[PDB]
Amino acid sequence: GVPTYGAIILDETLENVLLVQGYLAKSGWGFPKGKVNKEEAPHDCAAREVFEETGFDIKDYICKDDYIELRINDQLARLYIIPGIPKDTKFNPKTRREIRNIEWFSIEKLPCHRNDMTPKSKLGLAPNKFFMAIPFIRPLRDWLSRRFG
Ligand SMILES: O=C(c1ccc2c(c1)OCO2)N1CCCCCC1
Repeated sequence: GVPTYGAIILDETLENVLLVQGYLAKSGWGFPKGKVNKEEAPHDCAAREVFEETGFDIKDYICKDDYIELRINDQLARLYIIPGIPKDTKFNPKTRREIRNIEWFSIEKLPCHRNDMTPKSKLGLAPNKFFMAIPFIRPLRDWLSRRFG
Protein backbone atom coordinates (compact mmCIF):
# COMPACT_ATOMS: atom_id res chain seq x y z
CA GLY A 1 0.00 0.00 0.00
CA VAL A 2 1.12 3.60 -0.75
CA PRO A 3 1.87 5.50 2.56
CA THR A 4 -0.55 8.19 3.88
CA TYR A 5 0.39 11.44 5.65
CA GLY A 6 -1.72 13.99 7.47
CA ALA A 7 -2.20 15.68 10.87
CA ILE A 8 -3.69 15.65 14.37
CA ILE A 9 -4.69 19.29 15.00
CA LEU A 10 -5.37 20.26 18.62
CA ASP A 11 -6.80 23.52 20.04
CA GLU A 12 -5.19 25.83 22.62
CA THR A 13 -6.52 23.91 25.66
CA LEU A 14 -5.27 20.55 24.34
CA GLU A 15 -8.80 19.06 25.04
CA ASN A 16 -10.14 19.03 21.43
CA VAL A 17 -9.06 17.50 18.09
CA LEU A 18 -10.14 18.39 14.52
CA LEU A 19 -11.77 15.53 12.56
CA VAL A 20 -13.16 15.37 9.00
CA GLN A 21 -16.15 13.31 7.69
CA GLY A 22 -15.90 11.62 4.25
CA TYR A 23 -18.49 9.91 1.99
CA LEU A 24 -19.40 6.32 0.93
CA ALA A 25 -16.58 3.85 2.01
CA LYS A 26 -15.17 6.73 4.13
CA SER A 27 -18.58 7.87 5.49
CA GLY A 28 -17.43 8.38 9.23
CA TRP A 29 -15.04 10.66 11.04
CA GLY A 30 -11.15 10.51 10.78
CA PHE A 31 -8.01 12.61 11.01
CA PRO A 32 -7.22 14.46 7.76
CA LYS A 33 -4.71 12.48 5.63
CA GLY A 34 -4.06 11.08 2.13
CA LYS A 35 -1.78 9.13 -0.22
CA VAL A 36 1.77 10.35 -1.03
CA ASN A 37 2.59 11.36 -4.71
CA LYS A 38 5.75 9.93 -6.46
CA GLU A 39 8.93 11.81 -5.32
CA GLU A 40 6.88 13.88 -2.65
CA ALA A 41 8.46 14.23 0.85
CA PRO A 42 6.39 13.14 3.96
CA HIS A 43 6.01 16.74 5.34
CA ASP A 44 4.90 18.12 1.98
CA CYS A 45 2.26 15.40 1.45
CA ALA A 46 0.87 16.03 5.04
CA ALA A 47 0.51 19.82 4.37
CA ARG A 48 -1.03 19.24 0.90
CA GLU A 49 -3.66 16.71 2.12
CA VAL A 50 -4.57 18.76 5.25
CA PHE A 51 -4.93 21.91 3.11
CA GLU A 52 -7.18 20.07 0.53
CA GLU A 53 -9.40 18.59 3.25
CA THR A 54 -9.57 21.54 5.74
CA GLY A 55 -8.47 24.74 4.01
CA PHE A 56 -5.82 25.23 6.76
CA ASP A 57 -2.10 25.38 5.95
CA ILE A 58 0.17 23.50 8.43
CA LYS A 59 3.47 23.93 6.63
CA ASP A 60 4.90 26.56 9.05
CA TYR A 61 3.79 24.51 12.09
CA ILE A 62 5.01 20.95 11.43
CA CYS A 63 7.70 19.61 13.74
CA LYS A 64 9.61 16.78 11.99
CA ASP A 65 10.04 14.63 15.11
CA ASP A 66 6.45 15.12 16.44
CA TYR A 67 4.07 12.46 14.91
CA ILE A 68 2.27 9.17 15.50
CA GLU A 69 2.67 6.48 12.97
CA LEU A 70 0.71 3.19 12.71
CA ARG A 71 0.64 0.29 10.26
CA ILE A 72 -2.83 -0.78 9.43
CA ASN A 73 -3.12 -3.83 7.17
CA ASP A 74 0.32 -3.24 5.73
CA GLN A 75 -0.33 0.53 4.85
CA LEU A 76 1.65 3.01 6.87
CA ALA A 77 -0.18 6.13 8.23
CA ARG A 78 1.79 9.01 9.75
CA LEU A 79 -0.01 11.94 11.45
CA TYR A 80 2.05 15.02 12.45
CA ILE A 81 0.97 16.52 15.79
CA ILE A 82 -0.07 20.23 15.55
CA PRO A 83 -1.08 21.81 18.97
CA GLY A 84 -2.40 25.27 19.73
CA ILE A 85 -4.67 25.99 16.73
CA PRO A 86 -7.53 28.32 17.91
CA LYS A 87 -11.11 26.95 17.90
CA ASP A 88 -12.41 30.06 16.12
CA THR A 89 -10.23 29.21 13.07
CA LYS A 90 -12.32 29.18 9.81
CA PHE A 91 -11.92 25.80 8.10
CA ASN A 92 -13.31 25.28 4.58
CA PRO A 93 -12.41 22.15 2.59
CA LYS A 94 -11.20 22.45 -0.94
CA THR A 95 -12.39 18.97 -2.06
CA ARG A 96 -16.09 19.03 -1.11
CA ARG A 97 -16.80 16.00 -3.33
CA GLU A 98 -14.71 14.18 -0.69
CA ILE A 99 -15.44 15.97 2.60
CA ARG A 100 -18.98 16.15 4.12
CA ASN A 101 -18.19 18.16 7.32
CA ILE A 102 -15.30 19.27 9.62
CA GLU A 103 -15.74 19.51 13.46
CA TRP A 104 -13.94 19.73 16.78
CA PHE A 105 -14.33 16.75 19.17
CA SER A 106 -13.47 16.29 22.85
CA ILE A 107 -10.57 13.90 23.15
CA GLU A 108 -11.77 12.48 26.51
CA LYS A 109 -15.19 11.59 24.92
CA LEU A 110 -13.79 9.80 21.84
CA PRO A 111 -13.64 6.01 21.95
CA CYS A 112 -10.35 4.16 21.92
CA HIS A 113 -11.91 0.76 20.76
CA ARG A 114 -15.26 -0.40 19.35
CA ASN A 115 -17.73 -2.35 21.51
CA ASP A 116 -18.30 -6.04 21.06
CA MET A 117 -21.72 -7.82 20.77
CA THR A 118 -21.19 -10.28 23.68
CA PRO A 119 -24.62 -9.18 25.10
CA LYS A 120 -26.11 -10.75 21.88
CA SER A 121 -23.77 -13.94 21.91
CA LYS A 122 -22.58 -12.72 18.48
CA LEU A 123 -18.96 -12.27 17.12
CA GLY A 124 -17.49 -9.06 15.81
CA LEU A 125 -17.89 -5.38 16.57
CA ALA A 126 -20.80 -2.90 16.52
CA PRO A 127 -20.65 -0.03 13.96
CA ASN A 128 -18.89 3.13 15.15
CA LYS A 129 -18.78 6.43 13.29
CA PHE A 130 -15.20 7.11 14.62
CA PHE A 131 -13.75 3.84 13.20
CA MET A 132 -10.99 5.65 11.15
CA ALA A 133 -9.87 7.77 14.19
CA ILE A 134 -10.00 5.07 16.84
CA PRO A 135 -6.59 3.41 16.31
CA PHE A 136 -4.81 6.77 17.01
CA ILE A 137 -6.66 7.73 20.25
CA ARG A 138 -4.74 5.74 22.84
CA PRO A 139 -1.36 6.53 21.27
CA LEU A 140 -2.35 10.23 21.21
CA ARG A 141 -3.34 10.33 24.90
CA ASP A 142 0.02 8.62 25.81
CA TRP A 143 1.96 11.09 23.69
CA LEU A 144 0.20 14.16 25.28
CA SER A 145 0.81 12.70 28.84
CA ARG A 146 4.53 12.44 28.21
CA ARG A 147 5.07 15.86 26.41
CA PHE A 148 2.69 17.88 28.65
CA GLY A 149 1.75 15.92 31.82
O1 LIG B 1 -8.64 8.86 6.01
C1 LIG B 1 -8.67 9.26 4.85
C2 LIG B 1 -8.03 8.39 3.79
C3 LIG B 1 -7.23 8.88 2.76
C4 LIG B 1 -6.61 8.02 1.84
C5 LIG B 1 -6.82 6.69 2.00
C6 LIG B 1 -7.61 6.19 3.01
C7 LIG B 1 -8.22 7.00 3.93
O2 LIG B 1 -7.67 4.81 2.93
C8 LIG B 1 -6.81 4.46 1.85
O3 LIG B 1 -6.34 5.65 1.22
N1 LIG B 1 -9.25 10.45 4.53
C9 LIG B 1 -9.61 10.91 3.18
C10 LIG B 1 -11.01 11.49 3.08
C11 LIG B 1 -12.05 10.82 3.98
C12 LIG B 1 -12.11 11.39 5.37
C13 LIG B 1 -10.95 11.01 6.27
C14 LIG B 1 -9.60 11.34 5.65
